[PDB]
Amino acid sequence: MDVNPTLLFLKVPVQNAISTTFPYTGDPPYSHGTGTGYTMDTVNRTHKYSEKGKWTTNTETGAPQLNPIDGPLPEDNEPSGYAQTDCVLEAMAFLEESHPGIFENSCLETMEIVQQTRVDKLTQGRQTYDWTLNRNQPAATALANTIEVFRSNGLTANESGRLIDFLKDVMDSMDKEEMEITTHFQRTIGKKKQRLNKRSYLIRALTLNTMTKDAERGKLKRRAIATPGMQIRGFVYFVEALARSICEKLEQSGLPVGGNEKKAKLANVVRKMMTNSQDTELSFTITGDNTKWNENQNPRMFLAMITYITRNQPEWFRNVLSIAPIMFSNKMARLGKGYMFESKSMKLRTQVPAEMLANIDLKYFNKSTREKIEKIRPLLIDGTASLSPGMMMGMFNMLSTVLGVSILNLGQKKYTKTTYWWDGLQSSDDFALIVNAPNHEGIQAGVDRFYRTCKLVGINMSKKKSYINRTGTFEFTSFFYRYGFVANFSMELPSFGVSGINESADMSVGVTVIKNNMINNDLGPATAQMALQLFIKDYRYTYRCHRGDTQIQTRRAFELGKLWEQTRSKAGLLVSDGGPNLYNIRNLHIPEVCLKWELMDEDYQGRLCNPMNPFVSHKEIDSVNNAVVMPAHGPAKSMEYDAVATTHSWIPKRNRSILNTSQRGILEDEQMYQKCCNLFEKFFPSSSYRRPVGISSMVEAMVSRARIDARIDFESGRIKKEEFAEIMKICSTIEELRRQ
Amino acid sequence: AYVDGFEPNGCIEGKLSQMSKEVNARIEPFLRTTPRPLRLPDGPPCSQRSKFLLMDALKLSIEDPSHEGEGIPLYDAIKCMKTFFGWKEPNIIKPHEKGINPNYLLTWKQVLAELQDIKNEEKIPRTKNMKKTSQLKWALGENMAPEKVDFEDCKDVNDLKQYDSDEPEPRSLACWIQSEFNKACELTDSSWVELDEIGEDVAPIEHIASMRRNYFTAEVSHCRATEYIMKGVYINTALLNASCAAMDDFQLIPMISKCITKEGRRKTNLYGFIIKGRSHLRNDTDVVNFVSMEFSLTDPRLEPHKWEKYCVLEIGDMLLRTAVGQVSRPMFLYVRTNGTSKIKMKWGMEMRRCLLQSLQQIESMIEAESSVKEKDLTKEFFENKSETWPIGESPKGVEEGSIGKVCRTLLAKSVFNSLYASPQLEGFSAESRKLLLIVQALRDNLEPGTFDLEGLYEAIEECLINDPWVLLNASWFNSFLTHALR
Amino acid sequence: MERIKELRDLMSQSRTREILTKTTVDHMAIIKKYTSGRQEKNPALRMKWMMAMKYPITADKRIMEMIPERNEQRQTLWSKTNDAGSDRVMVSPLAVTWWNRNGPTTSTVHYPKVYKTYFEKVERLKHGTFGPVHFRNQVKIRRRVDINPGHADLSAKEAQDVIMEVVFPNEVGARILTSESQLTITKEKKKELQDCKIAPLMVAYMLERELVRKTRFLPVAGGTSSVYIEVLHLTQGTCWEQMYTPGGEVRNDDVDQSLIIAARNIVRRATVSADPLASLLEMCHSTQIGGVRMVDILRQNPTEEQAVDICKAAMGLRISSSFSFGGFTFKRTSGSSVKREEEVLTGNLQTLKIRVHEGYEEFTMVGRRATAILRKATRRLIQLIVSGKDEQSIAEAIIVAMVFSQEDCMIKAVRGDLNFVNRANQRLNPMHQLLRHFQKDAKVLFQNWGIEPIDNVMGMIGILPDMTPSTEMSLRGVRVSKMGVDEYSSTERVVVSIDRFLRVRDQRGNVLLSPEEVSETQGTEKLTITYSSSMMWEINGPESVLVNTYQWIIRNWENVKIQWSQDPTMLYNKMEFEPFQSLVPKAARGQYSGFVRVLFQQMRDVLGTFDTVQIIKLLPFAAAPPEQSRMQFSSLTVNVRGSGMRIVVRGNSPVFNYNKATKRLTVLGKDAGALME
Amino acid sequence: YSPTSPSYSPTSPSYSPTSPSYSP
RNA sequence: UCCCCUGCUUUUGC
RNA sequence: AGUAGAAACAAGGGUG
Repeated sequence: MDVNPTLLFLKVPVQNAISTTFPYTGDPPYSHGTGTGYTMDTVNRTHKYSEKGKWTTNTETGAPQLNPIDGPLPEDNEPSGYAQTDCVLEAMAFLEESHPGIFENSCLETMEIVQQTRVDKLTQGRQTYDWTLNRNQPAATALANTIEVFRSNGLTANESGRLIDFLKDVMDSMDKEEMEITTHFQRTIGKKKQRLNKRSYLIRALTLNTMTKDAERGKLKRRAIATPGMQIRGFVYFVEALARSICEKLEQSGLPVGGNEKKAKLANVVRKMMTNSQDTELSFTITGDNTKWNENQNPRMFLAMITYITRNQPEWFRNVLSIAPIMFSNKMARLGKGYMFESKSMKLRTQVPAEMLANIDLKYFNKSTREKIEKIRPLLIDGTASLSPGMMMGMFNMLSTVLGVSILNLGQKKYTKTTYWWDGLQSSDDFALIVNAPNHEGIQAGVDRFYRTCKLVGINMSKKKSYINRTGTFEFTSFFYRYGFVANFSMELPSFGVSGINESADMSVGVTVIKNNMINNDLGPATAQMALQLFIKDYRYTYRCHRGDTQIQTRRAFELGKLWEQTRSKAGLLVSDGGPNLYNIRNLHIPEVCLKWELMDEDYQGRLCNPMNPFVSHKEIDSVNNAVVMPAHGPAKSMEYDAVATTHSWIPKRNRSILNTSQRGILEDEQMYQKCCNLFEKFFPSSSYRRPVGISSMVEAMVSRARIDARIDFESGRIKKEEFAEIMKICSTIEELRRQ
Repeated sequence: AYVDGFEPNGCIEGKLSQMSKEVNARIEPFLRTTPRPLRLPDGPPCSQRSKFLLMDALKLSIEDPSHEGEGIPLYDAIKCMKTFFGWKEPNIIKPHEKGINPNYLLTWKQVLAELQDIKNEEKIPRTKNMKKTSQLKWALGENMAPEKVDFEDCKDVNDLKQYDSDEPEPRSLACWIQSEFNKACELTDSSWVELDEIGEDVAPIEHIASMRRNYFTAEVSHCRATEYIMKGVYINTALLNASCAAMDDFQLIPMISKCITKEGRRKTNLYGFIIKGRSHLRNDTDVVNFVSMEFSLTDPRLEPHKWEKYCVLEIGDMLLRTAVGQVSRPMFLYVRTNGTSKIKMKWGMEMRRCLLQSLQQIESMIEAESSVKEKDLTKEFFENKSETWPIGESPKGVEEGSIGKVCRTLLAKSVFNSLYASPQLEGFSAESRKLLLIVQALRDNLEPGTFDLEGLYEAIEECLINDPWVLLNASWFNSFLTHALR
Repeated sequence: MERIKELRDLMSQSRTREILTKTTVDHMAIIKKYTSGRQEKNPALRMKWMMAMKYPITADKRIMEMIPERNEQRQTLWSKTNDAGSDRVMVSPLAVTWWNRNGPTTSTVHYPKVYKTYFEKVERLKHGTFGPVHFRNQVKIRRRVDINPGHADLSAKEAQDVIMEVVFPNEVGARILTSESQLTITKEKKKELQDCKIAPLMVAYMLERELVRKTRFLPVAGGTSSVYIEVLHLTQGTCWEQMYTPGGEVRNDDVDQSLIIAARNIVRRATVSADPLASLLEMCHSTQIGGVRMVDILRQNPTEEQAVDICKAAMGLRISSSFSFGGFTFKRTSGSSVKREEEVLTGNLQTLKIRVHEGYEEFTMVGRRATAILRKATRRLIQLIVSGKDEQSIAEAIIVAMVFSQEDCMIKAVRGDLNFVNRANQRLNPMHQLLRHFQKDAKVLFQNWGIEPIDNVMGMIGILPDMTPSTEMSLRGVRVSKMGVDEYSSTERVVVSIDRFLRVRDQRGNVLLSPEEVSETQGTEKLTITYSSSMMWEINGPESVLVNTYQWIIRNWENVKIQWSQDPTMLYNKMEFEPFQSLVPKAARGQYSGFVRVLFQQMRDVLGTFDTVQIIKLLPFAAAPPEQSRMQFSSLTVNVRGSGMRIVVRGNSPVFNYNKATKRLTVLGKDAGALME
Repeated sequence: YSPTSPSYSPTSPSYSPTSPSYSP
């Protein structure tokens, strides 16, 4: 007997046992060293798929640029970047015809949004590139640094706080003849002023930081990703808002829908295409995928699409919406960190920065790396590679979805003008297609028509990983439909475990995950109970909070034992405090504190839920009871969990390696900010709940509020005259010190 | 201005007419004679690469009335060592070809000496530090990292060159992995996992869930894969805790597991010892080296290729009592150097979730059958074993097993996925999912069609390089294709 | 006092003085989030790695003077080192446990009030009552449901305004609350939250959670209510249903809606039953609304609706007063009438008998969208005053009024082809048929009604044949005023008798209600309506109907086979096969049924010619009366979503396909179970 | 419930090489 | 060589 | 040596 789990598919259909084909219990592949090789290969591929274009030299950045738009029509099935402007404009016009007023209403909504967006909206990013330091920084830090530099360079158009004002400031800065930056060197903390000419700053503002993507499932080889600077994020935000407004009104668009509604849309489309059609009409489904989605998309085509969408609109709106494609067209990519060289005989290793790859001897590298460097050398400017074609970063996910939806809509019987037709769903680079035709020849004709139209518009269907079959089953972004959407549980297996927020948040998230997988992913009752048991065991081991009854020895065992012996109602203790596990299927939705609020001692209850405890710290409201969880597939999501603010809502410690670098100074600055901000909270209680607005400085509002509150309090009679006089004297002192 | 005054005038149709006819998506019919077996790589046989022995492991056991994680690991190891009489002077049977085997011999001798030193101390600490001897310095990769210098100071070195970034060498499939899986899919006579408590059942659905859970726990607690899960979880937890706590000294970590035998007597078992090296781990992929020495009764000379990375010593003879009588067999020790990263250790501490996977697939399997009979069939599913699924291969033909056997097989598959994680497995699974779906569509006579089947086959094959687990998976897929189209 | 001292010390420094005096209050949002700490990339791995450290937690500096530096076991609890980027100190997990056993105790009385939602959840759960677990196929539809048992119908802006008023009154700004609901909620929260030490931000977040309506796309199979979705993980499963009624005094409106939906479904299903009254009683005694038996609700629920009224009359309870017709309730304010059968010729040249009410009478009509008054004579309407909401409501009201008038001008106005006999030769009420066909199109009806100028009294507006509000001309005896409500509600419950075909007649003998009046609106139940019966899953899709009936045939194949062999008649008239018949085309229904029976007859006369699968596939068709014919049917059609799917008499079919190798039946791609030889 | 397997042979797997009995 | 600092911080987008 | 796989770890910085 040789066991063979694959043979299980002989009886159980694959879709019903698809979870067996997801090896998500093992660690995902990771990137060990530099991403320079992947970035260089991506640039070479991008310039290869559109090599039959027009070569130009940018007059502002002085870098070569490739223009494949309106290039020769493809003659083979290989990927192409030659998108025809007329074809895309025709597709947009037909989409507008099929959904009259879509562009107009979407544009109106976007104009409403644009004038009301604040600059602080850009603080909600993740590791944006920073040109001032030339490195990846958190969104808020990068924005603050850019604002400080602009203010130092006589650019104060963003004082209003509106995002559009910040965009005007960015344009003015790009118009500046010279830029001034501050650099920190330690040899001791020293500050230097660096002057950047127009071309250098222009290249920096169009520069993109490239890295390698890790923890990606289902891929043998790693790939590179890019993050843009603060200059283009503002424009991209408005472009994304407009694209989202357009997509929300399109039934065939799979975004911004996510999860169950996507499955509902797919089921609706399938039933509409199958049941309505007569038995004589053959129907087939393609579960295809698009290859090199982000390499064959041209910013020029998005510029054309945005120009068509914003027709008959105010000039300022058209300009602000169309600037982002312009910035993306003239984009430069940083070549990662560089490489590492090693000498066995001398037993040495060293790091060669990517900036030196322009004029470094080629004897060090191997055949493939040498070929890549030789092929990319012409495009290297100031240590960054010029990349005109493609959408490496893929920030225009929703515009690409709109284009795909337009191509799908081009399949209506009135547009195909023949017996066959097609319809389906498009989400980003993925698509599910359904073709109806009287016979097999008609099905083939419709498939060929769709493929050729996609090639014409610049979308390449990966024939290697796509297949077609009778419209009874299909797959779409790991959602498997077999006469109904069969749930696969493996995809959510990584989510089962100790999240790592804190004791209370982790417990709440674990129970919520179990409940949600019961509701959505068809997790059985017995399996749910066993998952609860396993989660409790893992939680206890991770947080060293085993039951006080047990004699497991840990650093925390002594305190847990003393508490366990001290309390009388041992059933009320929290699992974080060594209490028992009272959870079951019925009460999975009740937070732990409330689940046993009546079984806790009065003293223990008062101690645990004490607002005066030092362990609890509350940031802005949007971060309250909200955590960031990255699934196996897709971007990081925000999960809302139910929990009570207790002593188990602490925050873990921060990384300290920054103390051993030249950037340590910012840490000190950070502390200062917090201090000031904290003092504001003591003065404006509502500040963290709702963001304050005002042109006045901090001290002015602070002193005004202090005087008014002091007078009101003295009038109420709650404070003696001496305290009022002293606070008034200190307020006068503060006001006078404000002037010097 | 051009866009504003633009109107659609047969642009797409004209361009399509202009385009060559070679740009087309021709549908290739997928028939029963179309698919072909996957081409496995050729080369030297693949060698064991797990972090610990799986089927050749041997454990010294002592009856101890303590639950999991209760006793001091060093004391349990010392007691288990005491339980065995019949030691011998170590001598090398199968040496490590690329290593300094005398260093392994001295490492084992030093481990024994340190065990004796702690034994004659009368105070057992939670952790024991091992002396930084030359053999341990070599075996743990001490001072093996090349010095880091600026490029300008070594740009003239003659042999200075880019790191080695070639494709991993290929290895053919070896029959020992199938034997490993068969052993991991078997039933054991002792429980291996003791789950925690949950709230009392108040609803009838909770009672049904509790009954089904009792059945599943009985089926899963007696599986060898569960033993592997517990051993891996304990080893990874200890390794990570030691690495974070004491990251400058060589720590001695015994390999211990707690079980309950069919007579209800608790047992603590020692598999071997692990000595961790310096663990200044910064990146998630940073490697910490350790030396693992595990007891076994398997003679390495039977399958030398399986033990390429191992040095095997003869450390004693054991008088095993069988049913007919007693027999003396040599007791071997497999000593090797391995390494692990923070990410790998972290994913090793969560092996228990593997259970869930199999269990879920099992539960949905029962419910789907119960939905059409309007009665819970779990007890009828695996107390009469009326229903069987094809889960194995034999010379006569396909072999069918009960739902319990299927549960154990899926648990073993998940465990091996956890223990043999690699990008090759990820890629192969992702690419072969499409071929499985195409075959399923063919079986449902849904007129499947492919645009480029050879490309899909190339993508699938490029992921089979040297991993025994993925090679075994590919062989299984070939067998399924053979049986799924006849 | 402390605040101003802290500001003084803050202005003492120079760098801080620069920060405070050169950053605008607007720019705070930028510098407050200014941090060097990157967002966590692997929180699970980071937590596992950090928990092995000595001081993995951060705490406020106050801890330095709140808990001892070292345990009684000489175990250090907190460290002096400051956390990177802040003044917080680094502390061990032990400290937390210390606080949980030696920290300062404080009163906790606002917590149940502040965290009202969670304690509402637990209180609701504790008082709930469970029922039997039903193992049956579950059909879940993905729909947008609102997960918020408690919400005050406020959006983000209104919720924020109320929260600011209650928590941060001095910072509310220019906004002033106007509507009474906001004022009441604010007063309640202010009195309830008075003297609360919990952080204001937590209070605001909990209030937002409690007062904001949230929604989500979920796969639901039962009642779609806030309190039922909250417990969906426990009630609905892949193959089981767990009866459960939350202990939360289910809303009166919710139970009313659920009862209305259940009544419509049961009356619709019983209309096709061989004995509609018997089926009605049986299925009313085997159905539950929100965990409560339907009959109890009927005997205790004072609700008004045609279907629920029919159910009550069948049970033998009191019936609502007035008279329902065309979806409107007429209350006779004054007058009298006598029924007379009159033979008349219809515009389509059809001779028919109609029951006319003699004399002059006055009625007030109440509808869900229109209220009106009608004064009429024998076959001659004197006047109608309508107050419909929209144009279509007024159209329906006027059409119903003039249809009730019994005018011969209406009768002669009929055009085209109209059938007063159902598709299965079921006689239809002429009055209702006229109502339906006039609702289909009334342009010809209006053009044949007449014209009449109006005197412009009290500002009443006229109506034109093209449905426009003319002021100088109006349709004959029609005025539009658009009042609010009728004269007064009617609650004079009366006793009636129910005919064998669910016809409700008055004590005198006047018909009061009929099956044809039931609205066809197929809504979704708010409460979990359990249709516990042999086979009553008609709310599911037709494909679900076919799959479930075939699965039932497979399940009970033993008794089904013995009944078929011995007494096929009792098998044919089963309540279980009727839902299948509802999809078979009516006109051909009999043509199939008898045909199928004939085959069975032959298969009974020839031993050894027993094809099990043939009987399995053809059994559901033979539930209808046999109409004899010599036609040889190769396949039989079933209507699914309006499409005719064919099932072949001989050979495999896509709707019904049984595989011998797997010995398994799949219908429409769904497994129907395993068959036995 | 005591799990069992038809492939479990009572005689072929002698002395349990993984977890044997060696106590003297 | 002792001592001090550091364990995601030159690299994780949408 | 070992981990591992298209590039890395096998400690990295600083001071006397």
